[PDB]
Amino acid sequence: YKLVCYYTSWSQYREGDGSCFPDALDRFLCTHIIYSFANISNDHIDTWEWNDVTLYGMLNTLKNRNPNLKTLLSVGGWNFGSQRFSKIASNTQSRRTFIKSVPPFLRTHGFDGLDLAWLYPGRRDKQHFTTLIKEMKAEFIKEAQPGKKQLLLSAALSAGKVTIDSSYDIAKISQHLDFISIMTYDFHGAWRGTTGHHSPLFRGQEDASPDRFSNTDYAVGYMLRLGAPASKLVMGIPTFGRSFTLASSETGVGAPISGPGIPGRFTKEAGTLAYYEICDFLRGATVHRILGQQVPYATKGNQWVGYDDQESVKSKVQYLKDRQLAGAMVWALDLDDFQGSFCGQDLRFPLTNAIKDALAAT
Amino acid sequence: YKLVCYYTSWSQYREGDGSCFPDALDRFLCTHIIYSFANISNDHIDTWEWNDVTLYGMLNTLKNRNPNLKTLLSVGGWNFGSQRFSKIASNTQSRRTFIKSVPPFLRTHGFDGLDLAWLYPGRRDKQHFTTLIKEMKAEFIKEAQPGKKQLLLSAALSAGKVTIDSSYDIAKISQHLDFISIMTYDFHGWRGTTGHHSPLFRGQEDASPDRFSNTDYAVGYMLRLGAPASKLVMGIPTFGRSFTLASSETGVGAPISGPGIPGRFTKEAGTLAYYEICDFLRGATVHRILGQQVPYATKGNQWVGYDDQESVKSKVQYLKDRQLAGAMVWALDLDDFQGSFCGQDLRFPLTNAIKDALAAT
Ligand SMILES: *[C@@H]1O[C@H](CO)[C@@H](O[C@@H]2O[C@H](CO)[C@@H](O)[C@H](O)[C@H]2NC(C)=O)[C@H](O)[C@H]1NC(C)=O
Ligand SMILES: *[C@@H]1O[C@H](CO)[C@@H](O[C@@H]2O[C@H](CO)[C@@H](O)[C@H](O)[C@H]2NC(C)=O)[C@H](O)[C@H]1NC(C)=O
Ligand SMILES: Clc1ccc(C[C@H]2CCCN2C2CCN(c3ccccn3)CC2)cc1
Ligand SMILES: Clc1ccc(C[C@H]2CCCN2C2CCN(c3ccccn3)CC2)cc1
Ligand SMILES: [Cl-]
Repeated sequence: YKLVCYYTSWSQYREGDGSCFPDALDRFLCTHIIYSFANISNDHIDTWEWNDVTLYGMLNTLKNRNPNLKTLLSVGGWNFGSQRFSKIASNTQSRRTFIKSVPPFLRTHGFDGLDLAWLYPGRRDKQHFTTLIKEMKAEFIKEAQPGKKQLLLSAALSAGKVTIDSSYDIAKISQHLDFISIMTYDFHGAWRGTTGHHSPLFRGQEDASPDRFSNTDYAVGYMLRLGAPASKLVMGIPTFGRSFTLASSETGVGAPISGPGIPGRFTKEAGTLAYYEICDFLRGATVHRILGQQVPYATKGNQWVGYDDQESVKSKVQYLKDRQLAGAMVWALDLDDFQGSFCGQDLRFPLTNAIKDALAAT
Repeated sequence: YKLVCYYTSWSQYREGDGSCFPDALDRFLCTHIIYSFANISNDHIDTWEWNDVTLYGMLNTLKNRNPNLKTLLSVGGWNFGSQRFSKIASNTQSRRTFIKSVPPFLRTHGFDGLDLAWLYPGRRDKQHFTTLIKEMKAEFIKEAQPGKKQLLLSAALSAGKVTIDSSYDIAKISQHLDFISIMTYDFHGWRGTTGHHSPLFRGQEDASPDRFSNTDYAVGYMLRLGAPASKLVMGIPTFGRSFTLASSETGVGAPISGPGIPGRFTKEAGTLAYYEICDFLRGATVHRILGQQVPYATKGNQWVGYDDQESVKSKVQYLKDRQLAGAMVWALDLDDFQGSFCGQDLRFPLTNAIKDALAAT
């Protein structure tokens, strides 16, 4: 089973124990670690952070004691110009030079492959996307033609029905990508102005949601339906939760909200919490397991957060193995309790270790 | 059969032949004409346009030479803060004041009843809605007790399953409403694609985003939920919803970049009055959607779904099969009231089609 785990470069900047560097990662924990994100410097694959070239090294020396560990470089992101991905994907010369430039970069900095993180291609850029991947795979074979171990190519694809419809030719692109990663989180299935879980496994209660689309189960099934082979499907499990400030006093799913949750001390972004911040939050909080969705939320005062714990990630890995998917994708390593200092037991990476155990178990 | 027809006061302001006043309304066309909309101010029902009293009189004059015609005043609309209506309905004092104020107002200005057009009650408002409808119906009963012709009470209810589930207690409120007008248009059925806003049936199954975005599902659902057929009036639009096409695909589900170009008179992107559509049909190609029994028109990069005489004949046939109370029309001023744009100088071609289709056997 594949275990694809993202590391974010900007996570190096968090205060105190929140600071995460590629040397703090377990080299046996994941099968695939994806550095995010690499930039586009006018049609060339460039670096993003000043010390990227350094952290690249910091990550890839983890391959010294583990050979089967494979690393990829994610180009794109969401704070990256989407139009600055389109205008570079629609001109033939631009695509040519970028594709030619990717393999020398990946070899210079010791990456095993490339991960496409375009969030998100429009309708006007759907077809181009396809051909992009088609050519991006092609050159790779050429680069590996002189008896070299060929580079990997992956794409992180949206899990919302509208976006998959408007941007992906899943059937065609599934033959050229080594694996696809379904971002089965950040769902917005809650009633307007009400609490809801951003990563439910199933729909759960029928009349407590507008659509049966905003959940992991439907997204995985739809992906399979549109031609993606399960052998190349990696299901995303979040090591973060989405939070709200309760407006009235109710605290169940569908309770009114006055806005996003209070920011975490380290991640500092309203409406989100890292799992270790959640473990802090759990002190004095009440945990409820949403019956139909197989995932927990925690409430405490006027705060409400939907997240994943060891139990729920075990359930998600079970759903994965049933569907005979390729494995699990984790966003992201630096959001798990990587230091082990928040969720007790002095144990590092509790969520990702639960995922790996559940994958290896029988 | 009831024929409920809405007149909108703001149509008085449209340019040229689009200007529509109540004296342009055929006094024999409909069985009920509802004036839209009335305001709520200081928890009293009140006028909205500066000349509402005059226009009330122009409308209620049509009863002199036609005693059988009834008129109602519609309170609400979509430019009325549902926040406000919620405050009035939940606050007991505001609610009682509004209720007490309605009958003297309707009597003073010559109306036969009230139409409730709260668009829309929230989840938290559903029960409030019921209470309102109940107590209002009681007040009328009290005001009419000494041998008076009781005021009517009606409501315009969404045809959207989600809205119906969160907002209305159909079985309770249909006990007190004299009729329910179900707004079977403006249907939201896949993003970025053309689609008919008032299809009769679901049509081709794999071309439908869902099962509930059509007239037939809404009618059957509100029947299922306890609304009697004898109290159900089915909405038929004299307008079309328009899109601007992104490609050479012109069928149902073709990609779009946004709402259609505004009409010359109605000046609202994504909508077109029926007489505007008649102007648009000149040089256009019309396709009847097989499964959905409604037409759409296309020309250049423009695509509009709407109703014509054939489709409203079919919709009337449906509602008669279902033994409903009749048809509701939004709106009189969007039909070709001048008779100039469509047909052969026939006034109200769509509404007259509906009326004749109701009259047949
Ligand atoms: C990522 O690459 C883009 C494209 O080269 C960079 O965007 C440029 O930013 C500079 C400074 O803000 C501007 O003067 C240029 O006009 C931008 N160029 C384009 C094409 O948009 C961006 O600086 C790079 N980001 C990082 C972190 O390296
Ligand atoms: C409908 O009635 C409401 C409620 O009184 C009116 O809202 C007020 O409008 C005045 C005039 O500008 C404002 O100064 C007040 O602040 C508004 N009050 C509230 C509570 O919103 C509204 O103007 C009336 N509309 C019409 C067309 O008569
Ligand atoms: Cl505490 C915290 C935790 C998480 C976030 C960011 C989340 C929430 C908003 C969007 N964001 C997701 C992350 C994964 N997304 C992916 C995944 C894989 C590949 C590419 N993009 C893109 C959107 C901020 C603060
Ligand atoms: Cl040319 C033109 C034609 C029609 C419109 C308005 C349509 C379209 C958007 C919403 N709107 C409907 C009409 C009927 N609606 C009703 C019906 C009955 C009772 C109460 N409200 C409320 C929503 C604008 C311009
Ligand atoms: Cl149902």
